[PDB]
Amino acid sequence: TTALVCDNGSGLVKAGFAGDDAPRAVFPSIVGRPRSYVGDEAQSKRGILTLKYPIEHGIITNWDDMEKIWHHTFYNELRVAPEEHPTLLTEAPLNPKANREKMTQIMFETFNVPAMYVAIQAVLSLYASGRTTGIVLDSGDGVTHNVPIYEGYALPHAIMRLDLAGRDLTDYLMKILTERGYSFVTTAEREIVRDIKEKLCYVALDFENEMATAASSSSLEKSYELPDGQVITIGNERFRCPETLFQPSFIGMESAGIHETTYNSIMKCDIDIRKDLYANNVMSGGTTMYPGIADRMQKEITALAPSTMKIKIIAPPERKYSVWIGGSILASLSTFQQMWITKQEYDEAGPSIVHRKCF
Amino acid sequence: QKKTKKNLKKFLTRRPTLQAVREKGYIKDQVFGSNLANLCQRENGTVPKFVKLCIEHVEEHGLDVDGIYRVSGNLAVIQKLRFAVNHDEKLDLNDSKWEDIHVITGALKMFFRELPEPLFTFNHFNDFVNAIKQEPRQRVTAVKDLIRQLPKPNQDTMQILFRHLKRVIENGEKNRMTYQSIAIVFGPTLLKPERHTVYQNQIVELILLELSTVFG
Ligand SMILES: Nc1ncnc2c1ncn2[C@@H]1O[C@H](COP(=O)(O)OP(=O)(O)OP(=O)(O)O)[C@@H](O)[C@H]1O
Ligand SMILES: C/C1=C/C(=O)O[C@@H]2C[C@@H](CC[C@H](C)/C=C\CC1)O[C@@](O)([C@@H]1CSC(=O)N1)C2
Ligand SMILES: [Mg+2]
Repeated sequence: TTALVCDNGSGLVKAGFAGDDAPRAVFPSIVGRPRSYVGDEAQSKRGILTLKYPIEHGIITNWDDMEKIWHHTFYNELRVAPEEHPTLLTEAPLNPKANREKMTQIMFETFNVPAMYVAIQAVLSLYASGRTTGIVLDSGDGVTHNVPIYEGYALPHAIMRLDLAGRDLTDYLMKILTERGYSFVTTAEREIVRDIKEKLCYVALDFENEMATAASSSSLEKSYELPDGQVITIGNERFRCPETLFQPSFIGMESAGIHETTYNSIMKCDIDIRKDLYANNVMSGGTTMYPGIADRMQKEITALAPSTMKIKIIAPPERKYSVWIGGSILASLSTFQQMWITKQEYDEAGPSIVHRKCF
Repeated sequence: QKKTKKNLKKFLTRRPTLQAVREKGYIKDQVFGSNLANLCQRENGTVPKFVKLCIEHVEEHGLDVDGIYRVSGNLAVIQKLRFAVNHDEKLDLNDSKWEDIHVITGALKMFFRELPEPLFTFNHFNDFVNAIKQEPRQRVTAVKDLIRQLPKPNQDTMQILFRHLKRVIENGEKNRMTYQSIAIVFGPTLLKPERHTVYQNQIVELILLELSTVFG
């Protein structure tokens, strides 16, 4: 009757029921096996277990642990029977065919779902913003994508992929905080820095001008108190860390910044739809939550685009769960009813039916 | 939220088909997942350039690695390799971004897996299974003649791939690979039915075994 929606990210799992405005469960995507627990229960016993990320840069790389993530999602987080709910899942652009088949095989043979479907994460974000055509900047914990879309179709030749994302920004913030005598190295210390990054970091409109104001400013430096009661302070690192997204050389990468990969992706599309892409820049993902990233993107793209082009960045406040919200909307529509891969279809075709039904 | 659900409701039933969007020229084939003959044409060749790169890299750095083409590489790094290849960027397979040799072999095995049609073509699958079921004294002849009937991209790519795998087996003392373990790897991927696995592995074994006479 009611369908499940599950967005499996490199860092967080967002799952819930179709028709809801927000995911019911948001837990970390980790599995711990003894030297088996998952999610938050695995981090509590991080000494008894060796923790593994089953998703790396948006790609499932450990199917044994990934199967445990879904089992927990169904019975422990949502507390439902998978054999009673159609399940909508998400995937990265250009996901390897074998991965799409293994996901379909597991959902049907292991969890016995009556129906399933897999959609592209960036497409579900575009849908949530009331659009079916545009270019999506999807930036999460493990990977960043620039996905131009036409009529729900991701344009594969123009999709840009960057290994830089939220987790890499946390690692860079750990590095530049050594300039203040802070030594964050271990995994438990990295979660402190990610919290500081989420709370105090922001994107500067003009990075070089923001650097000249840092010493003169009276409001740049903020305080943060660690779990043990010690108080640390952070200054210009608040925007030098998310500056890596625009100047990836800050971490030794040769790639271009997300503003250039957006422009490079638009130029690889047909000239007839570039104007529609320039005017529908949708941002989704936790790493797009930095204050000011929308204005900075608006400025950087205008400097690259022709002077005559109209440019609009769409950064909704709920864009941390845009992928899931779009999936919740999609799986609840009546006109979506005939698009599911039913259980009766899978038992005849097998996993390879995913390539014809999910597009 | 009400206006977006209504428009999505109608968009799902009026959304254009995938072929219509490809008629407009908005969806273009890349290196992975694209037709083999179209890819070789666009590159003015008969062997995909990425296929030749992997083979030359593996024959120079991985011929002694134990369990090559059997040990799996990291899927996320391979996915990064797919984008680097699909964009025709400056690429050196010996750089440290690609980690180890198994990423290269894994990307090579994936290229053939992602092909829309198998390397041995769909319309010749039945003939290949029937040729391997024949009496053993007539098998090699039947397999060779079916290969000579394939299009030139499939013929050329088959020879470069099999001659490479032959040298891999000839160093089996160092890499512990044999005709059977290699055929178990490439059997299901090189031969698919449009719609058995034991005959597919047998076809690759025979070609690797009588490489000289089959490609004469
Ligand atoms: N307010 C914020 N400002 C900056 N970064 C944030 C904020 N909130 C969350 N993040 C970052 O976003 C990341 C989580 O985002 P999300 O859950 O969308 O990623 P994911 O979907 O698991 O990853 P992927 O899409 O790569 O698989 C974390 O790395 C976190 O540091
Ligand atoms: C509160 C919370 C936030 C988060 O999104 O965290 C997710 C999931 C997490 C998994 C391990 C962590 C120790 C367990 C729970 C953290 C979950 O890894 C991340 O923190 C990674 C590691 S550092 C970073 O910035 N991202 C992302
Ligand atoms: Mg995500």
